[PDB]
Amino acid sequence: AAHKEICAVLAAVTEVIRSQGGKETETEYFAALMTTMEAVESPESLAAVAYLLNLVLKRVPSPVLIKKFSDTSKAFMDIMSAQASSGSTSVLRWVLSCLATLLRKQPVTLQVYHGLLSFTVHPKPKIRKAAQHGVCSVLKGHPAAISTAKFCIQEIEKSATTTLHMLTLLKDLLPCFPEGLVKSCSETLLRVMTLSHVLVTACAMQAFHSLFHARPGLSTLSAELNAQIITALYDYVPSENDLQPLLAWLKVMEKAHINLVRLQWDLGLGHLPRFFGTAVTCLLSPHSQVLTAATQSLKEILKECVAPHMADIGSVTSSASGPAQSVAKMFRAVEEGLTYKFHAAWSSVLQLLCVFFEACGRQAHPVMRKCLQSLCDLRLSPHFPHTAALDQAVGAAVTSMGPEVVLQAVPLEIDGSEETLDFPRSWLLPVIRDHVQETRLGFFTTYFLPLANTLKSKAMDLAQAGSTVESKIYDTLQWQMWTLLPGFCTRPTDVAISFKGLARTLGMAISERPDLRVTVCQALRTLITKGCQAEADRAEVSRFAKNFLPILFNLYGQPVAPRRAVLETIRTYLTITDTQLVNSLLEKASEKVLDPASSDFTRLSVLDLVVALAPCADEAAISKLYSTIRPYLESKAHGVQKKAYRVLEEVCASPQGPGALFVQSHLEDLKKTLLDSLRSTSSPAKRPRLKCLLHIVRKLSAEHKEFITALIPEVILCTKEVSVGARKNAFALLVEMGHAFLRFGSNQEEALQCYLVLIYPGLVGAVTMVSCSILALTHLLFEFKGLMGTSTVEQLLENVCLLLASRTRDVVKSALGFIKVAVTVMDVAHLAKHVQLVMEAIGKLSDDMRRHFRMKLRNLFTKFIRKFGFELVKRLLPEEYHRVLVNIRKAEARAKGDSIEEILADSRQRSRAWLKEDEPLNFLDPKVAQRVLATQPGGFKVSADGRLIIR
Amino acid sequence: RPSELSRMSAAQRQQLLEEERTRFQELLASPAYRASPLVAIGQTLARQMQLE
Amino acid sequence: AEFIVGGKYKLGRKIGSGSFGDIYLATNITNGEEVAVKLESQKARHPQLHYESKLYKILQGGVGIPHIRWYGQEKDYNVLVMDLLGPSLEDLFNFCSRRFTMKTVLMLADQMISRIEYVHTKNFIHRDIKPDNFLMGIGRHCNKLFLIDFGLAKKYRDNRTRQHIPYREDKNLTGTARYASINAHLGIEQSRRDDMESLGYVLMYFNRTSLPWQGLKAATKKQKYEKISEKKMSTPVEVLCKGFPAEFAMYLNYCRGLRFEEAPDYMYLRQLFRILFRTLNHQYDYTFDWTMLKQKA
Amino acid sequence: RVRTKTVKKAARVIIEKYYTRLGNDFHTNKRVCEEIAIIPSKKLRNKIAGYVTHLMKRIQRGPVRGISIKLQEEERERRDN
RNA sequence: AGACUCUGGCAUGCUAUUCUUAGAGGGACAAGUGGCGUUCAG
Repeated sequence: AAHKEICAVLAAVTEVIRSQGGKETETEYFAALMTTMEAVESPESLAAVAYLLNLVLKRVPSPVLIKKFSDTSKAFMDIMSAQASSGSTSVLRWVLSCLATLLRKQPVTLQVYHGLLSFTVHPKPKIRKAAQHGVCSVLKGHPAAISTAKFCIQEIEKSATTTLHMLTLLKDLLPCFPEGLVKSCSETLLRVMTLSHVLVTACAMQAFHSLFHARPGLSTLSAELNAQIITALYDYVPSENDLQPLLAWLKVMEKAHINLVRLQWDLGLGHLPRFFGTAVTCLLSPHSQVLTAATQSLKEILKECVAPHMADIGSVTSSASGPAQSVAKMFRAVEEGLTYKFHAAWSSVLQLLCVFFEACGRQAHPVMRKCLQSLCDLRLSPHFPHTAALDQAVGAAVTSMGPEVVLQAVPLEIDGSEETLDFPRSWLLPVIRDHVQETRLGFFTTYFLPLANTLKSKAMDLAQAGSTVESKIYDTLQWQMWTLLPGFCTRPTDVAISFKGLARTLGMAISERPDLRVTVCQALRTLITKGCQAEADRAEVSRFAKNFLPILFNLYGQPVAPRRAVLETIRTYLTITDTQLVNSLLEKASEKVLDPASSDFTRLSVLDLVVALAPCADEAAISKLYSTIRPYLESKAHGVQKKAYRVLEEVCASPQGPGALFVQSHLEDLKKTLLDSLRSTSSPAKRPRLKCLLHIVRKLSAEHKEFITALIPEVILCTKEVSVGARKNAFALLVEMGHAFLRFGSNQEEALQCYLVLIYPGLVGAVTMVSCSILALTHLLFEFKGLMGTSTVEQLLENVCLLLASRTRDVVKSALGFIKVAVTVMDVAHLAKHVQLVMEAIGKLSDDMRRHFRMKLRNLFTKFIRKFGFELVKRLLPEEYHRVLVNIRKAEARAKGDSIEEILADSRQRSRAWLKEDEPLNFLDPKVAQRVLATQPGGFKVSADGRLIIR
Repeated sequence: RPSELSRMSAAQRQQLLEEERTRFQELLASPAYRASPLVAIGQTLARQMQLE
Repeated sequence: AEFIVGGKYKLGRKIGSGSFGDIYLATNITNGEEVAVKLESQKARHPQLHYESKLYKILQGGVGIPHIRWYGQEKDYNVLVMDLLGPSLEDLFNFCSRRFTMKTVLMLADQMISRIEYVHTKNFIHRDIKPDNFLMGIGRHCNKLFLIDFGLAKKYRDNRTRQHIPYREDKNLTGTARYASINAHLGIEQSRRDDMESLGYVLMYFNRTSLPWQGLKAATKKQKYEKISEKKMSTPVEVLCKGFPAEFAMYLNYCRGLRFEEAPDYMYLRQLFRILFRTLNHQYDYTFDWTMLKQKA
Repeated sequence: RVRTKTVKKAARVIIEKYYTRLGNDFHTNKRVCEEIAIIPSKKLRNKIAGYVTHLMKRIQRGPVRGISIKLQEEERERRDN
């Protein structure tokens, strides 16, 4: 009862009692309480003053401590000797703690440190733990490290349960030791590793983990010492499958290798192949946890210790000498880790090979090919579960190099005329499509142009030959290798010289080859989206853009086709081109629109081209186009007005450039035109127009309040427009006009009050515009939450209560939405004044309105029960609602890969293997793993016409 | 004159927009709606609903 | 609604603050009778409400003690709910524009003598006697005084072995120093003698309507209490009741000279008070100053 | 929007029956759903066409060996009758 | 925090028919794009 009090020693003694006499701190308290410390052994009085001394002693009387450190050392030392002769715990524990504080703050000091250190082996846990933590705080808060290291060495050599205790000391204190003492400590630690006791082994592996995890400097640990302790630690490797000490052995060897690489990288990479070979051998253990740990450790070493030095190492071949030869050796180890003897870790081995590819491939490709051929052979097994992982690995290797080196290693056997129909390496084309990102385009030209052309010719020739089965297969093939162009267009290294060889080919393939067009368009977009980083590349793209523009315009403007992908390609492709030919094509498109001999579909297509060309032109062409399009805002055709408003939105969309200059030059003209064309705007044309108004609200000057207050009713009636996009644009425009009035005055709250009283009268007139203004206030209440002033919100809420009595369902629904938003937003302390009125208006709603709007009333009652008492809501509702309430309360009681067959699916254990028995099974054959599997081998009513019946 | 805007014609949309714009202009030019806006709104709503 | 105590009492508004809690009003939802609420926080500096419950259930039956209604623990608090009572004596002191008459103070003196008789026959001391601590009844209890707030109460005698708490010096001033005793000021263990010395102090507070050490200011609380102490020894007994009957003076002299283990004759004090009451020719008609200003309105 | 069990079941069986005669876009799929299936509901016809279009845009991105062996298996079944 | 049933906007189309009709047939299926996504559900 009296420890939890604020006045107790728990809180206030730590704060205000340290200020002794008004100034913190004075040891005159301690200088007066020597008389209790001497010749008095009363329990619970020495312990309490020792507790207070320990608590107050941390508040830095440091020069006084340096002065009377001799007096304190003698006093607490005689206390130590007397209490050791007597044998108490609490007084001894807090005198250990306060001596620890004194030694942390500050010849005889070595004696005090020895006296503090000698009580670690004291058998009582409270004494031992306090002494250990005090020694750790003193050393980490050093000239005394040699003495305590020698003390730990002699204490180990003297001794069996205390061995674990100063091993805990070693675990907590190894980083703060000198190098020779670290060497002697590790020699003694391996001496106690000569014993077969398990707990000492686990604790001293934890000591190694704490030693290597802290990443010590050169003074604490040298590289030669790290290499020696790494070579010494190889002698234990407990058996194969112990999984408690093998985990620690792998972890400390990982940390030691990381520290060795951090000190001297070449020696660390030189010592890595032995550890990688032992890890690959340890991957044959039947335990899954050690397999995951070995995979994670080798992945960490590959990512942090192997990857960043490969620019220094360079390319490795079969005749490497330095660290490159070590990289080749540990690659040889991970390649040997792919044989038939594993057959259960192939998921982990393939994942680690995948990160190996990603880290290593660009310099390790000359030796990389045999592993690629072997893993290609592994997919030829009848039943493979790691097909997705194998495809990820092949994609990682392709991402490392590209298809040229891979096809040198594993060639495609679809080169022209084949005999059978079962392509064994057909997964390579999806892999190449999914994972080519850093290749050269010239290889794509010189390999995939003639091969795909010959396969397309063969497909067509077999199509006229009657065989419609093989022709479809070859057409799907040529489609698949024509989808590699977006992959090749990701980040090419020679797109400044190889794009000249594909311009006319891509033009004809987008002109008279529809079956590729979308992908071709995507390829163009993909290229642009990440390929115009350099300037010569963008110059080449413009130099062929001047030819590609008529082709794309004629493709989009033709009658019927993937017009929308062509339009997106045109949009980006015109954002990356020069302005003069944009002006020329804008003039030609204006000529085509103004030509009366054009059809309506052609006119709309050229208007879409005008929309695309509008933001990319200069200010004079934009002004001329705006003058041409300005009479079209009153056209009776909804499509023409929609395209006109889209043009006006697109020219106002650019925040900088000729569009912004045109807006600044023609703001008054645009304002009077948009105010004049407000009366004759069609329903689809509301959707872009608001956005255009949006684009002229963001940069509107202070002398424009009349324009906004004239636009307001249109924006509200568009918040209840038919189109969801128009409603979204109107809500965004209301928010943006609210933001625009936050810039015209000094007081934000008064400006928001003005904006609200400019939109308030909509609660007065017709029913649909009343619901319009309720929805507008509902949207605005969620955005400017406290800024209008909650009391005004309360008044608005009261008004909504009157609108809760409306006959029309739309007004009631909008009022319920406003009530939900108000409950969410404004404060519960101000809700509690207004719960009764709003929920009384809820209560006398109707029978029909209550029955129809049961979801919203249920959610509102749930929110009110969450925010207030359940008994209050029960008291103020009428009878029937109470039923729903208890259900709500019961509710609150209850609240506390790409194959055909896999896609067409009706949607200890992993170590199992199946042999197969043909020639006799030669286990020593390099191609034996193909015959060792990892998985188990092996409705409607048709009518008389034959058509199926679906119901 | 249906309340739902999705089922009713665009000419009547224009007529309703013009009528509500004129009503907004008249209510904004009214001296009663210059000193106590929300009080006048509450009185008008109370009158309109006691009519109903 | 927002909070229900006991399952059948609905809480109302605050009426005051106790020594170890806050005082609220509540209405019973079953029958409609009105009760008073003492609420305290379950984690605080003084968890003494269960001792208060024990002292209230000890003091039941006799006159001048409100009857116990309920006690319990409510989700962050401990709440003890009692019968409703009226204002304290200081509220009537404020309402009467700071003036008391001879008849009214002898009514109050007889009532507090009876209260002190009851509490020392129930083997407990108060140690925080003040006009705020004595409440007035309601309804037919409108002529009966009531004693509350056993928070600072303690045991002063044993039922079996007839032994007092042993005397020992240096006791902190638990109650208020406006009516604390000289023995309470020094640190002498408080007994019944200090209790009716505090009764004499509140009596002279009611008579003189002011204290010479009221509103005294010093360096700190301890210095204030000490200064009040030596100016209390510096004040003669007879000068405190100049122009007044000597009954109060020799009452103070009698209660000052009482020993520790003695048993005072309270019948003697009641006899002397009623002799003075009948020699000034008044009758027990219960017509108090607050009552007559209610009928005057 | 979510898709019911009968739509995906009928789509899977219609793939397994007539993958050969299908197309790649919503037009050809709704046409072959008109001329292959009875499908009295136009709503369910649009749903089945959309989901078989989703199946098409999923499955020609896979390896061609499975689709190829499906073609000669379907050709063998058709030639058998 | 309704994956229940039916269903509207547009037809210068068929039916006695571009302005009024009332039967049928179309049209919308998340169909297309870009990001986030277990790379598939969303």
